[PDB]
Amino acid sequence: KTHVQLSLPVLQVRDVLVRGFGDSVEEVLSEARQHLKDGTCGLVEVEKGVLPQLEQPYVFIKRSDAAPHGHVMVELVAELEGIQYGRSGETLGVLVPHVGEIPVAYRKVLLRK
Repeated sequence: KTHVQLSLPVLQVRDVLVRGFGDSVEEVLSEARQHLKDGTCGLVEVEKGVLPQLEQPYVFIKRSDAAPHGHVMVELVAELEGIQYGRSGETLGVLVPHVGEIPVAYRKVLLRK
């Protein structure tokens, strides 16, 4: 399937134990996709002061269209030193590994895979 329905746990930035996916744009996109498939991916909602508390490269989920079954259609865009790899819509948040942090909410997305 080109798309997969996922329910992503929304984590508070100060709770996150593993603050990124790796060391290159290509590695973080790879790892983010693997964690999304394995159900071990969390989402941090971006506000003032969140991104400096996380590790670059960043992986964003961005709205790819205007929402089947409640699920917003999203795709992945990486960012390293102010350059983005991918082009998409509004940021829904930044992806991080989930290692058992308690979420504040869930975000239903349809991920272009």
